[PDB]
Amino acid sequence: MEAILSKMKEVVENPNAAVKKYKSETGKKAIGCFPVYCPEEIIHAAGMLPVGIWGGQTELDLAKQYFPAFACSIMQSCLEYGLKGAYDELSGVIIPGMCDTLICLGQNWKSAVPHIKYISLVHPQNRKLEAGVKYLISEYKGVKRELEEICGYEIEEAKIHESIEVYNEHRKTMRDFVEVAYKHSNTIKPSIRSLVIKSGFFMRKEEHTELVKDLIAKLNAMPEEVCSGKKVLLTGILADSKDILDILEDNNISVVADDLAQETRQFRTDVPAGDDALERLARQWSNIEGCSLAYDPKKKRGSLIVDEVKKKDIDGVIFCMMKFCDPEEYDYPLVRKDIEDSGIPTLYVEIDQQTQNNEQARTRIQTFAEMMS
Amino acid sequence: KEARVVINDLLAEQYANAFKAKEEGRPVGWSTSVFPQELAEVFDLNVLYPENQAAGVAAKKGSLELCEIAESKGYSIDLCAYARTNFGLLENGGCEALDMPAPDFLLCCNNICNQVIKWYENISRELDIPLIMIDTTFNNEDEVTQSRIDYIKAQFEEAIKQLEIISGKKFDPKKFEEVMKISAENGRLWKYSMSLPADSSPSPMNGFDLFTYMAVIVCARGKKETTEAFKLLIEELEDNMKTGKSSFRGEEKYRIMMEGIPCWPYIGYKMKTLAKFGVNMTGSVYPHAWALQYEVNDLDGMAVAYSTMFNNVNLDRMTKYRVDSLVEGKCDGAFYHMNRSCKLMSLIQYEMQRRAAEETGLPYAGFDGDQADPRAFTNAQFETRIQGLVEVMEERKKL
Ligand code: SF4
Ligand code: SF4
Ligand SMILES: [S]
Repeated sequence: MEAILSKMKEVVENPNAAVKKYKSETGKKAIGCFPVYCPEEIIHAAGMLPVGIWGGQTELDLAKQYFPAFACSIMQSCLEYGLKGAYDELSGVIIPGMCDTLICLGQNWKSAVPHIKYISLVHPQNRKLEAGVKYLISEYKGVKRELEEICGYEIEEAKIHESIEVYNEHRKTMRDFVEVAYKHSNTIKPSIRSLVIKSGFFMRKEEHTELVKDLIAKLNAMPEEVCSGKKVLLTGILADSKDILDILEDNNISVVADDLAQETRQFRTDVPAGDDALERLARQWSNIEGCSLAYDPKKKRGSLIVDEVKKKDIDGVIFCMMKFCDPEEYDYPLVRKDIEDSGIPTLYVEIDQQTQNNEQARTRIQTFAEMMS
Repeated sequence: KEARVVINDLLAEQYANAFKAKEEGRPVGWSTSVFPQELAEVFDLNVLYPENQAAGVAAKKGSLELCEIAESKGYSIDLCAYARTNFGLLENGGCEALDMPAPDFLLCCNNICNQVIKWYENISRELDIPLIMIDTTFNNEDEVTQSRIDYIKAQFEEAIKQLEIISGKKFDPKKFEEVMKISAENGRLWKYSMSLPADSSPSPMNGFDLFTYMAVIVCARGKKETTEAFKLLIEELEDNMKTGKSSFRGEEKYRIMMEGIPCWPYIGYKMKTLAKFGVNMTGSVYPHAWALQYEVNDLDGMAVAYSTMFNNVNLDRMTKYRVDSLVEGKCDGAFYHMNRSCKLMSLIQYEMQRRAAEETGLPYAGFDGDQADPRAFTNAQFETRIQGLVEVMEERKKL
């Protein structure tokens, strides 16, 4: 494992190094993808590197010129990084207007970081209407047009189809990983699970697929394991901070499934088949379910979480609530009730990328494990 | 026949009629404040407005109790206070100060903001009622893309389909054209009447008055009764302009633009404080919000009108709105409400006010608040903030 884990550790801890390495070896550019969903397949088809942007543990200073204190933590970090020039090796960024805060960030970005092209994209709420699909195809054609202005050459239809196949292969592999991690929950600690998944954001997907298929082979060689502690499912925007993952392990907790925007939300829904490449991508958005950013008057998110809990005999669900995330805040009461109505206990923990003190999560998770008996 | 009286009666009639429909088994809707009201008016449906009701209860100091009920259910205090008041209302089975019946269907348009999407998702799920969605995607380009126009028109068609089922009636193109003609004239009367302060020194009304009349254009934009109400208001305003009268009290020493909706739980105090310094709001962007102009039977133009409401256009255009309101308003300063509920307006306020100040050369100041949550506003701070703006504006008057 160590050869693989260490490789993934090097790209996650030195993202910028990985980017400068990619541009020099291929002579191609890199494009940043803000949360939650971007059509990475289009960037990949051009032979460029889609790099995931998910903020980071940073204090605020420069960002105070554009945002007041009550913008969500993750977008505060992204803006601060942009202003400090941490993203300057990118030839552009897609900032989808999935919420009020993402929309505002994009508008500020045009002034705050004028040297990095901002590519606009707004997914349709009415994503199951045929009209919604046709609209999203037009948005994707716009994204294609902008990327072609940046790289300097046309992006061929046949290439986008190839990229789509590459990505569906990756999604399948990641789902395979989830199952084998669940069957070896003692070896794959929470910090390990997160590393395997998050690593996909800083390298070509086909290259990450081979690394994970190598890890799956090695784990399957080992015998299945009986979890020695309690199992949980994590749900929210993200939970990748070193501190939070250390607390879980210290209380004998293993993560064996998630509904996190940064993790399983990315690969639980495949891109459908079809003759038209941009149409294929657009219909993927029709098919997303159980996400706070994906329109659904029936709010199936809670029921879907319950299903996963029962499939794997999970002992509890922890809401990893991003500080000041209004979409997740609207969801919380109804999703919590759906889960608790099925006899599954839940916990609320705040995720703040600007903190140097996670004692609340430490004592809450401590009490939650003891409550688990 | 007094305008303020006709207007108050009209507003109360909308609530009364909705309660009567409820009793008789006819469906009642709840709608966002800049939804394409024309569509439901074709079916003679009764539609109410959660934002209007929350502002009303807040002005009667009843919003805090409802917000606290919502927060006890697990809704974070970070969420818009209109949404929290409304969730409290549903949980409480209504309220005392300004009651309204629960909805049988929902009408949601995100041109004002995206929070209404999640807000209405929750109501739909918890009450098990149909949700009609008109998604006006944010305009980064200066103009509305053809793709946006086509998608909005397709959503007009889906809305009509669902409304036929809800109402048990068939869409009537003849009544539809009649509705478009009434709505167009009412939009014109709103923009005209509320723009009178701009080219009138002093202004014929206290600026805060605009937010009372706003309730009318929001909840009855397609009604002929609204036409007559605004014509009467116009007669009174023009009469003032000719006799140098106004509902504003004292000498109009300074003219300003206020950015944002008032803090309703403190509206009386804010009015007294500005007037004490001789300050009046004579420049505003809100006359443009409900103008909503389009030719009869032109669905393309109607889509463009709802898409380009000023909360849904790029930051360049948003800024131009404030700059033009200050200049055309003959203003001496700008005063900014950092509204804790409204993230869309708050998260671009810093850059927007810098640009507006650079272009107009006018001074500005601001204060913290909320349109419905009394915990977010501090009287003493509002007072010193406007006092500071006044000192700057007074020094600049000297030649
Ligand atoms: S979805 Fe939530 S966390 Fe993400 S940008 Fe919007 S408010 Fe922030
Ligand atoms: S106040 Fe702002 S956030 Fe609240 S509903 Fe109105 S527009 Fe949306
Ligand atoms: S996000």
